[PDB]
Amino acid sequence: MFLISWRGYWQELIETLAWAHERTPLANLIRWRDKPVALSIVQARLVGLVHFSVGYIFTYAAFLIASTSGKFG
Amino acid sequence: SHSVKIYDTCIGCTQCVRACPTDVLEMIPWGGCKAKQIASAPRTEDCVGCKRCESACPTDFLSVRVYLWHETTRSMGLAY
Amino acid sequence: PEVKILVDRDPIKTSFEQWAKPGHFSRTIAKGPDTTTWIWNLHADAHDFDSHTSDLEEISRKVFSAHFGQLSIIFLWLSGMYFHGARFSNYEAWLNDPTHIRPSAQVVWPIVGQEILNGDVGGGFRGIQITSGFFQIWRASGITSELQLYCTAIGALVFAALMLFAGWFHYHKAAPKLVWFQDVESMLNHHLAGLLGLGSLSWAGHQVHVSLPINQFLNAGVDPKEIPLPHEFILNRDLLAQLYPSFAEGATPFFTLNWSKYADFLTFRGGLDPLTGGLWLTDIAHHHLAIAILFLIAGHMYRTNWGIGHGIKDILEAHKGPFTGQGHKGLYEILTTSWHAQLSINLAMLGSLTIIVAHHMYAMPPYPYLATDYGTQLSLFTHHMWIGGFLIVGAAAHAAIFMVRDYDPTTRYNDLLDRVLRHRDAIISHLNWVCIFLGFHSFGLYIHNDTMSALGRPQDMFSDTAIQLQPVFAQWIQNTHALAPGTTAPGATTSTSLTWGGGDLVSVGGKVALLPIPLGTADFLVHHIHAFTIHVTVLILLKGVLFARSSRLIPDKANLGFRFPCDGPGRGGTCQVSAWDHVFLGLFWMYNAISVVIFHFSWKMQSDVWGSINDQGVVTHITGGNFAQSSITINGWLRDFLWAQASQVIQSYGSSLSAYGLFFLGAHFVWAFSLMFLFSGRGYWQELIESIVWAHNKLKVAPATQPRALSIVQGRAVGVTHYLLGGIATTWAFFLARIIAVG
Amino acid sequence: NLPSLFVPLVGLLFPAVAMASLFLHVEKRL
Amino acid sequence: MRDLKTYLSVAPVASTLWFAALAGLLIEINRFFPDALTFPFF
Amino acid sequence: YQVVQPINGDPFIGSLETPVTSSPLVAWYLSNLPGYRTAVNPLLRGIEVGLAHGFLLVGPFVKAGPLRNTEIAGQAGSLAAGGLVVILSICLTIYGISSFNEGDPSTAPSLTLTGRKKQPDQLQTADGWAKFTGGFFFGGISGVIWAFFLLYVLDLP
Amino acid sequence: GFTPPELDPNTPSPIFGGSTGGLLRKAQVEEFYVITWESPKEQIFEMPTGGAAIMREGPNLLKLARKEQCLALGTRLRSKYKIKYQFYRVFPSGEVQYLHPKDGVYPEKVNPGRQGVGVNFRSIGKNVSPIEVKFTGKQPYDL
Amino acid sequence: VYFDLEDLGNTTGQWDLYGSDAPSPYNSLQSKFFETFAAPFTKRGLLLKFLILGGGSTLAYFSATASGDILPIKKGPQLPPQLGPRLG
Ligand code: CLA
Ligand code: CLA
Ligand code: CLA
Ligand code: CLA
Ligand code: CLA
Ligand code: CLA
Ligand SMILES: CC1=C(C/C=C(\C)CCC[C@H](C)CCC[C@H](C)CCCC(C)C)C(=O)c2ccccc2C1=O
Ligand SMILES: CC1=C(C/C=C(\C)CCC[C@H](C)CCC[C@H](C)CCCC(C)C)C(=O)c2ccccc2C1=O
Repeated sequence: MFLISWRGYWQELIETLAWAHERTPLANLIRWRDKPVALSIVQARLVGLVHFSVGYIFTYAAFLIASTSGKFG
Repeated sequence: SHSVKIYDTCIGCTQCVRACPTDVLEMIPWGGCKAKQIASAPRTEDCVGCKRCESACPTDFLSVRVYLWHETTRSMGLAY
Repeated sequence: PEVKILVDRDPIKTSFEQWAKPGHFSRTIAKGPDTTTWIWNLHADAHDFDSHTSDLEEISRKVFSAHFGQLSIIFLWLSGMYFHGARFSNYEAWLNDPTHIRPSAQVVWPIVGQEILNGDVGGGFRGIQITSGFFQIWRASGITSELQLYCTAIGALVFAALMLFAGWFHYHKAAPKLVWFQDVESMLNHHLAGLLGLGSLSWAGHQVHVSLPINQFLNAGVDPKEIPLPHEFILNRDLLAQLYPSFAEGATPFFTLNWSKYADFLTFRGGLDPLTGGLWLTDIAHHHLAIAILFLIAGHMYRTNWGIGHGIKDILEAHKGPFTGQGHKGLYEILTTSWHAQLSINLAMLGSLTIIVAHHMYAMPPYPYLATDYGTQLSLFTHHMWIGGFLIVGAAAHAAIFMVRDYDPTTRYNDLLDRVLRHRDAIISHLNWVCIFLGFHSFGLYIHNDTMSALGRPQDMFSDTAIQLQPVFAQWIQNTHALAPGTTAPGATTSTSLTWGGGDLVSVGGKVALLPIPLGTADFLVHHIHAFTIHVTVLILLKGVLFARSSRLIPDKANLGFRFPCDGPGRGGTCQVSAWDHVFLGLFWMYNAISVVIFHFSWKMQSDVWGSINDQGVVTHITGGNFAQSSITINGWLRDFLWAQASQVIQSYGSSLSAYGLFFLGAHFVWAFSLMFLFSGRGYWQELIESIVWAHNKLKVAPATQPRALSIVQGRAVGVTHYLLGGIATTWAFFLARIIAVG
Repeated sequence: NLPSLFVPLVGLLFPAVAMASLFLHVEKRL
Repeated sequence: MRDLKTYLSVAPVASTLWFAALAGLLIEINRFFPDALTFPFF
Repeated sequence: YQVVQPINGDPFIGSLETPVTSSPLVAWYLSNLPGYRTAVNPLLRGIEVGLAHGFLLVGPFVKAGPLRNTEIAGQAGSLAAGGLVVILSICLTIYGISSFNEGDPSTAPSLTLTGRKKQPDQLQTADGWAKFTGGFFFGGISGVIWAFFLLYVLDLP
Repeated sequence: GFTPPELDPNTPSPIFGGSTGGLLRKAQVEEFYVITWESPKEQIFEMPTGGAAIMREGPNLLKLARKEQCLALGTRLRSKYKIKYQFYRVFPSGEVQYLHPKDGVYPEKVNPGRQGVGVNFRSIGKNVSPIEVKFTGKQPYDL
Repeated sequence: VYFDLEDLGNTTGQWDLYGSDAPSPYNSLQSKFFETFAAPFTKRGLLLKFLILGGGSTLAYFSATASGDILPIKKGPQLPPQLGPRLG
């Protein structure tokens, strides 16, 4: 996701969501202290690389240990 | 706010100002080129950092530069 | 206002002069390349006619002739299929023994070792098994000899020549006037009554005179060479009368309204013929007749030159209400002006149609010996799903191109469109919410089941044996269909489809054709997955259309065009704001949705439908009814579907199916190859190319057409194209090896 | 016995306290 | 005529002709000298 | 005649008026919910909100929980609803601590839809928010207790 | 010498049914913008936010959420129609700040009362290396 | 008028759309009941401490005193321990 989708898509989407929150009764009693925005360009490269890497390592670790230890040999 | 600078390689074709979607740039008088005008960035607090001006510059290398810097409501283009 | 034939003579001169000027259509591209980017633009803009010229008449003429080119190619392709059926097929041997012989219409040359792909398909024939379905069509059409296939291939080739000729003729000689194209009432009247009506009627004719009798002799075990020729049934009516006695009347019951006497060969039985496993040909001929009448009637709705009938503009304008303002006022002007608008609606409806076809052909197998040929059925369903999904994403793309290019409220205004644009934020925000809710309450249930099953708590899962989520509504529906014949359809002998009605399992050659399809918690969860994926695709595409003009982030977005990479790193970063990039993003989700759909089809059909049947009637399904207990968990999809059913394609080496193993691995390769383009960006590549260019100038071998990295947009397009090709072809090889081996 | 004390301590109480506290520090205005 | 030879000189067409010839050649060579992991003539 | 109009007549404030938004039934009902009682002490509105919600939360925890099929403790699964009242009350508390300082006035609107000056809701004050949080906690624990007190003669216990 | 025209309230606004694209809480507590223009007639124009509105004959006033929306609409008014526009920033205190055209002359036309800002009198390649401004607050382009 | 540099709350739509502004429908004695009983919880810092420490110790209590008839993790294994692939 973070590697293929880029920012502007999410920024416009979040604008529609800000409109939604301000125009919803009971919920607009609650206000955000920090303006919700889409992640930065570089930030998305980092976040997506981190998911890619965590999934990489954890997948291969599960297969390695299960396939060896399951046989122990 | 983003920093925006002009360099004396500017030939005063006015295209950076024409391209700017927030009116950051102006043409001021100058004696260094034939067009007798050079660009200027007196309103960078409205600069959103889209670099349309840089896309518009014919000078090699560029004579406008947008150095994306500290973000603000205006620089993030927020209507909320 | 008097509809008439309108053309102009010799608008464009037939010459090779512009064949030799690449990019002649574009004033910029025609100047030739200064950089390699030129070469790509020449191909990306070739069919973008309304970018070449602003004259609607020229654009319409290009569109028309181009359609002729397409039809020429289609006729050449059909000529190929029939010719290969006559010259390189085992279709006669199969025609004798359909439940055993495998259909094969392609033979490979023995050059490099590839002759192994000519496998044993039966009938003393070595070749590649075909999953298109042409054998069941040709049998359903009464075709017996290879000679008839030859004649059809020759006719198809002739029509390819005629269509091509008409394209050249109506672009270069007699090119219709713009008013001719805009005569919408005439066009709809002729496509409803003339094309669809007379086509369906003609086909009903062939079926009652050729298909029905020849299929009677085939079903009665007669040898195909001994079957009378199709025209002998037209000449001596005693052949038909022996088969179908009603033909002794001489169509007098038709004029005397004694039509019930034709209940012999025109029937409403429904269900399946238990010998062939396909729909009753009597029901099908009767069907084409009824359809013919309906369309022939529908083709008189619109007024042309004789005052009777409807103007479509009148109908539109009358339809408005307290919520929608003046709505529909202006749509006749838009739909007779914008090609992209028409292409948008037609892509939407044609793709949706293709998907409906995909369902109806499996649940009501229309050709003989089609249901039991699982390779052909899986191939057909999967194929038409892909066509449909692609076409729909196209509909989004051209709705967006309309919004950017042809939308103008100061000239061609519409109230409905303006109001939609006036609450686009509400629409997209609500669609967003529904997508999140559906994600959680469809896929999150799977994650719930995986976590409970891993923790040793299968009673805490969502299952038919734990926490049941029964599709009560769908179950009630298929029950109502099961009860329909004799009650709410007294003319219907059996159920509308064997998926509804209990019992009446149909088996051919020991293999099942259709039986009642069960529905349970597994089917519930999967169906909400389909809802979810469709809603997210709609979100991306509709959001692309409604904010193509402008948004709070970019007020002047329409001035940047339909297809542009971004408006720069500012405003936080604006990559992929273009409607094009919304089509790009929506293609991935169409791939996701359709992938899960066809996996659901294969899994469910092999688990609960297809299989072999005993002489005493014990059915063994290809997989052990493991859909209900194994699909309710992601691990079950990984293990009991992917890992299990991929054994054929990874074991295909050394057999005639090894090509599917090679395509399995190669499609994996191009899919992973796409990730290079999708994860990177052209600045890196252009810098690297700077070093490579240095190396070439060192040896005096730098080219004049300066090498450039792909554009940002082209990077995306290449990326999504290889992603889609790799994934789809991977599932292709997987499916075909699997179902050809175990089916 | 001790895991029944420290597993909820560092898996529930500690994350709640740390998230609330960091939330306050992060939303503060001087 | 001159324009048609020009069109036939364009990059994709010259490429199909060139590689089609090359393919026929390599196919026929593998037809008269099939398999072959080595240059056997030494 | 048209059903949709701009919000409060101003067509450049980003919203619309529909039967969903501005309707006598809707306007009355929303106006009669505790959150929208701007002149009432926020503590009482918090009492009502907590009573309703705390009462509601008991159902799903008990019927869907892990001890649901052990009726001996499944009924007592209401402790979980109590804990969620605790967590939500923490969220409220830190929301107010983060949002409102000691001496700041209300951030609620001080105008009505018709333009007349209004007195702003004290809910949007540090003290008013603290009172609404205490009321939501009290009413929430109390509502959980009240729902748990009824185990009897209900088609879904 | 140029005197900015003061923002005149009671100036009419275009005919428009309302949209979800308009102002939000940002306009109440932070800032919003106002663009005024003179129209020769009643025209239909595309709103930078919603769909279509009717420009009124005479003075038009239009409150928008961002400066870029004012400049976009004004660009179009000057292009499609031939209309002079001005726009201002408006703070929640009621204070108004005239923004554009700053001189009464459009900024792409050189006007002599204009002072240089951010102008560096050197080629861009003569900027120093980061190491030469390290630990100083400066950036090599600030010189 | 919809634009007034004097009143921007009206100009920028800063209204209470559904705020009632009516007086209390809650009768007293009920009000004084909840006002005197929920009063200790109306100090936000104190309430935060009471919730973190109260809920934390509550959690520690139900976790330390849990029974194997509720949690399989306290009940422990009830089967003879199996044997590893090659090892114990
Ligand atoms: C038979 C001779 C002939 C001649 C000499 C011309 C000459 C011309 N045509 Mg015409 N035309 C013809 C036949 C011909 N046409 C036919 C048969 C059709 C019906 C399709 C048309 C319809 C037509 C249209 C709609 C247009 C022209 C245009 C033009 C002019 C532009 C130059 C050009 O077309 O380059 C083109 C060179 C090509 C090689 C085109 C090849 C396209 C083929 C059909 C695609 C084949 C599909 C392929 C198999 C896909 C598989 C790919 C796979 C291997 C990967 C040019 C003077 C254009 C024009 O007016 O210019 C402004 C214009 O828009 N023609
Ligand atoms: C720093 C390495 C380390 C790691 C990764 C773990 C990991 C784990 N411990 Mg252990 N522990 C450690 C050190 C560590 N421990 C030390 C030095 C002591 C004191 C001798 C303990 C004493 C301890 C007890 C009594 C128990 C655990 C338990 C556990 C398990 C459950 C987590 C828990 O209850 O919180 C951990 C509890 C602690 C008291 C750890 C804090 C001890 C020192 C002071 C760490 C410093 C913490 C500091 C405030 C924050 C620094 C952040 C980080 C770098 C440590 C878990 C797998 C529980 C268990 O076995 O469940 C089955 C359990 O009952 N730990
Ligand atoms: C890593 C720490 C951690 C710990 C210690 C627990 C502990 C527990 N979880 Mg949780 N969980 C965690 C992480 C954790 N979880 C995370 C990260 C997720 C997100 C994926 C979940 C999502 C999850 C779900 C969906 C569920 C659980 C459930 C449970 C309970 C199942 C055992 C049981 O039936 O007990 C006894 C069962 C009871 C109902 C007793 C209630 C316990 C009382 C109310 C404790 C009082 C709480 C305290 C006052 C407030 C806590 C906050 C505090 C810091 C102030 C158990 C006490 C189940 C559950 O709670 O049932 C509703 C269940 O439904 N967990
Ligand atoms: C009963 C009269 C009739 C019939 C049968 C058709 C049939 C067709 N039209 Mg046409 N059309 C008609 C009248 C008719 N049209 C009228 C009155 C108008 C408005 C003036 C249009 C304007 C129109 C446009 C703008 C287009 C079509 C297109 C198509 C094709 C759509 C694709 C398809 O279904 O392929 C199925 C294929 C077949 C059924 C094979 C049979 C086709 C035969 C050879 C043609 C028979 C009808 C033909 C008009 C007879 C005239 C020939 C004579 C003048 C020499 C299709 C063959 C598209 C097209 O041109 O594609 C190239 C398209 O772009 N039609
Ligand atoms: C009958 C349906 C139809 C019609 C007539 C059109 C017509 C048009 N489209 Mg549309 N579109 C459609 C369906 C259709 N499209 C579908 C189904 C999709 C979903 C993918 C789209 C999505 C879409 C987008 C996103 C865009 C268009 C664009 C265009 C315009 C430019 C066409 C062009 O010159 O490209 C030239 C054609 C090519 C360069 C061919 C590319 C080769 C493809 C990518 C690979 C095919 C792989 C092959 C089948 C398998 C492997 C074989 C290989 C190994 C040899 C044109 C008017 C473009 C535009 O700018 O609009 C103005 C544009 O951006 N369309
Ligand atoms: C497996 C990879 C993956 C995942 C998980 C997602 C997830 C999502 N995508 Mg994405 N996407 C992907 C791949 C993926 N995408 C890729 C490769 C692309 C490039 C083409 C995109 C491009 C894309 C677009 C363009 C869009 C999305 C959208 C969405 C959201 C749909 C709404 C939804 O379902 O909400 C629910 C969330 C889920 C179903 C995820 C799983 C939830 C888990 C099971 C719940 C666990 C909660 C638990 C308590 C965690 C707490 C633990 C604690 C320690 C914190 C969703 C969150 C759409 C959107 O914005 O939303 C409307 C949108 O428009 N995606
Ligand atoms: C999904 C997506 C978003 C939307 C995602 C957003 C806005 C992030 C939302 C995060 C929510 C708040 C949950 C995050 C939960 C984290 C797992 C918790 C981490 C927090 C601490 C541990 C640091 C982008 O903004 C974006 C921008 C540029 C390129 C691609 C993308 C992109 O793909
Ligand atoms: C790899 C990659 C490239 C480099 C890829 C390029 C430049 C593709 C072009 C390579 C082909 C092979 C050049 C064509 C050469 C001619 C066809 C001549 C060939 C000579 C004969 C063999 C025909 C990008 O330019 C790029 C741009 C934006 C995002 C991602 C990427 C990206 O991932």
